Amino acid sequence: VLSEGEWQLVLHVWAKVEADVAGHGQDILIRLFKSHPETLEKFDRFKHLKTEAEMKASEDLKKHGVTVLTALGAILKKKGHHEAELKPLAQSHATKHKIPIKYLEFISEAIIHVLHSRHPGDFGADAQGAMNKALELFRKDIAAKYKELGYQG
Ligand code: HEM
Repeated sequence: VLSEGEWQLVLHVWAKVEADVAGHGQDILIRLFKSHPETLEKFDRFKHLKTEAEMKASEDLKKHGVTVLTALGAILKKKGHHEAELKPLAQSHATKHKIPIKYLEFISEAIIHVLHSRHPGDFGADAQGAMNKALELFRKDIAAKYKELGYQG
């Protein structure tokens, strides 16, 4: 479980992410798609995007960054008591979208990367470790739901 101090470091930098959810969402989805191209295949709606320039110019992809970051934000603010927020997400990413857990690791590493570039002063190693611990909790609670549904993997 994160400490209260750890949750504080997480929510403090998240409050900065919220000053521009759109730009963050963009960078994060683009970094995911460049680093792990197999991830982009899972979206019929973004599959036609071939370059970074194309991805940067797509209003829809930017609309979907907002969506994803808003969902994650609602979960972060619960500081671990995220049962009702996490249940729908896992059911859908397992049974409808077909997203292995590993990809959830990839997107985590992208989020950490982008938070670092954009918020150095608020994202030292101590905030880094705290954010990692939160995104592990996330992915740990999701995996247990996947396992329930028979999709562990
Ligand atoms: C922080 C982690 C992530 C969050 C919070 C997140 C959030 C969401 C939300 C809120 C939706 C729309 C509601 C729904 O369909 O359940 C969604 C849709 C989707 N997600 Fe994720 N997601 C995450 C990770 C991923 C990853 C890593 C992949 C693929 C590698 C992925 C693939 C999908 C697909 C294919 C859809 C449907 C998109 C569309 O066609 O409109 N998601 N996600």
